[PDB]
Amino acid sequence: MRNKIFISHATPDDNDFTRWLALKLIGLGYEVWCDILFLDKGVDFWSNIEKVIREDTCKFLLVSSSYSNQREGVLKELAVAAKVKKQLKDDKFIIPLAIDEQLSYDDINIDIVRLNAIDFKMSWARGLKDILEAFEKQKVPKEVADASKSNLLYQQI
Amino acid sequence: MRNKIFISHATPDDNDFTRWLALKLIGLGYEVWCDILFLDKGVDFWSNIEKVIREDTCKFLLVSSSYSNQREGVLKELAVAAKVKKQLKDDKFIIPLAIDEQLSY
Amino acid sequence: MRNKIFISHATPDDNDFTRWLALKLIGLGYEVWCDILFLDKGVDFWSNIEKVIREDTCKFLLVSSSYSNQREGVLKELAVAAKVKKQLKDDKFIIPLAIDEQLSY
Amino acid sequence: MKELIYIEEPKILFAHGQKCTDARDGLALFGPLNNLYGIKSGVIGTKQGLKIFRDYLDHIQKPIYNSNSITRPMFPGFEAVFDCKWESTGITFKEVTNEDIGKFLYNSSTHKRTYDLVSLFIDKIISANKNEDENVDVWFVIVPDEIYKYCRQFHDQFKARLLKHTIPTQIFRESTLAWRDFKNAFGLPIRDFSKIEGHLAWTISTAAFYKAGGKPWKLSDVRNGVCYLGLVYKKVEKSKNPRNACCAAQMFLDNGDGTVFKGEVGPWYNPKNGQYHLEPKEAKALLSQSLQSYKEQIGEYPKEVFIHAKTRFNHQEWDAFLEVTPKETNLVGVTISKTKPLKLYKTEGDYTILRGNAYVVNERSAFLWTVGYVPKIQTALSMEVPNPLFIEINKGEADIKQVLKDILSLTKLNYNACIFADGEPVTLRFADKIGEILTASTDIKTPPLAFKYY
Repeated sequence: MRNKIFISHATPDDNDFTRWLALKLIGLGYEVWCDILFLDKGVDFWSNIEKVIREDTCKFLLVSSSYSNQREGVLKELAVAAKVKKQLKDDKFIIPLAIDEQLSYDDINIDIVRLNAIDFKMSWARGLKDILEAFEKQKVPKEVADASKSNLLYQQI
Repeated sequence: MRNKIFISHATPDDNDFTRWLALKLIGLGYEVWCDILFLDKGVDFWSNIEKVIREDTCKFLLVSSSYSNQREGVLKELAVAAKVKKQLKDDKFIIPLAIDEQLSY
Repeated sequence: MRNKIFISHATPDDNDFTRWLALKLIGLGYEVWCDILFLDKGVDFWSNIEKVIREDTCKFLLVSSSYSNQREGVLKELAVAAKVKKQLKDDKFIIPLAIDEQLSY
Repeated sequence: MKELIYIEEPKILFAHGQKCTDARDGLALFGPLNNLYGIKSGVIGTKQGLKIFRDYLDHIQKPIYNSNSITRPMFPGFEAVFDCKWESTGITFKEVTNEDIGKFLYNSSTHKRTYDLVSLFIDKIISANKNEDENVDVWFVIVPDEIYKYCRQFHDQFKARLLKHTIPTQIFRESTLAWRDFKNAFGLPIRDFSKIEGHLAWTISTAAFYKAGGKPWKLSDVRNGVCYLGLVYKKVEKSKNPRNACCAAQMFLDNGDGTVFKGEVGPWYNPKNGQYHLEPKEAKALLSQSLQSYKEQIGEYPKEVFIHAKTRFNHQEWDAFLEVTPKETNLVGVTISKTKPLKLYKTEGDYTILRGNAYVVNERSAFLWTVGYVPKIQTALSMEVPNPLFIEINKGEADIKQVLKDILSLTKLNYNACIFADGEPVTLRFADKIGEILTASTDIKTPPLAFKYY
């Protein structure tokens, strides 16, 4: 069963927000897959990345920003995400999160130019509440929340 | 069957009155639809609102103001609603609600 | 500077009309960008198509039909074209071309 | 050849019982102990000060960044951290005209200008507090750079003259909030915050959240039945004598369940200059008040009282302390100094000594590098070689290891700032703060005892 929330960002510029959000969602009982938790490195990930997108990822959160707009790895991720979304026929698969204020809504990339984004330009807590409400309305799988997991993950990594 | 009342407004200028009206109509038993509450996060929203207008909308409670007079999204919803009206030939389909005294008649 | 004429259609169903129109326009001295004439292929086009729309296109001809109405690629091109039209402040940017008889207004 | 024993860093407990080593990271990840619904702000100052406070309040709603996010973690935003609304829409402004400021500022006297300016400010605050319908939690007094420059005396008198009314107040300078535009005549910003801005937001937000009734964190590893008293001595310059010694104390117990930190005060006076010793009556009064304050909250007497200080007690006052305590409570007394310049250099020549190193001279003395190198943020707390605290057990019998552990734990609970740790235990620093405030106006009966008023 697909129970992993995938996060795609533009390393290294989007690390503060992604660390904050990933630890927040880990503390809220979700199972977040982003490349920054598995920063131990040493093993190739492209095959692993596509495998986790196609096999277990249930939601593809995309950090839309002035850096991740034209990043090649994020573009490949969006291509695979579009393919798996069409395979699953799920309209609510990819969720952009607008974070950069200087990224105008008229210069957004073609692959997310039509989807309804979640706005973090004003407040991170407002956007987080939007994310949580959207997830609970879309019945995203989750277990009981525990801040201990976020604590030990932050300590380990 | 059509049982949803669409509200089309300007965003975010007319959001307070839209929220008040939506909550009032929901509290009475009438199913409503506006981008404030019933829009999802990632839908291809233009297609979703077009489908809602063309498939389930029974009333189109437009909010007329000095802001939503020339708002492009409201105009597009208005055109789709006019097409739906001339499809079912119900003249009371579109209902404007005047709230701004600075918008002359 | 912008001189190309982007013809957006649904492939491979509107290929006869788009072929005829693209060849007619090329014979008339209009620089035309379309997918069917770039069928040499070899590289990804989504980023290329978005760049072409945002950079060099001067008219966005849209081939309306029962095929290219809800086609997702055509919709994405339409959304980008709307953004470019807002950017350029040109009201006459998108020029639809109704083709098929079974697609009512 | 000498040995250095290492004392490990303690943990400060954040929301839902999650231990951590940094306050900033724990707050940005877990949240504070208690939740406020919001902060209702009253602003005193000119119209320009109101505009500046409004724009800064709007600014700290968004995430802020430092240059290097390892030395100083970034600020997610006020609501993302504290789960509280502190907006510019809750502003209750009380306008103060510039001519009003000038008509007391442009006099010739030095004490009288400060007296009159503080008088006008506190009268406006008290009038707004007594007879306005709104409820204001913290009053934010924005001052221009034309008062505090020529009023030093302003801050101490300001905080002393609001004591009988108990209004939590925070003083700001217009250059602190508007550093970007408040450059010199040369155009150089004299208060460059461009590389620290996130840390400035952290400290300001933490202070504001504390003064409005919120507890941002606490101590997780401390034993029950023990109490600590930080005693400081201050000079009363405005008394009849040129100097009149006054003792002020800050109390720290745990609680029936956790984290009580109040401060038993009311300055105990010594008339003779240069004698930083409490007379037997003063010592009995102070110790009895402290013991009652502990007992009436816990219900039982403490199992240990740990009177910190900066000076050494003599036999008279220690005997007096021993008379006013029952036969179960073990009483210790430790004097902490900074007059032994043991600047322990490093043999690598790249960074300073690690924080937490102690040179234990004997069973009744030691050193402690409370300020040193902390690896979690890849930097030291100082710029030059730090000077360690020379901790000696002046009176009583106790374990020096426990003393060093307790001092290191007490180096954490600083609510006036959001940093990794302090340099001196918070009992001494906070007792110094409230003893400095209490002597600003020598007419005060039964002070509030709570730090948010100081």
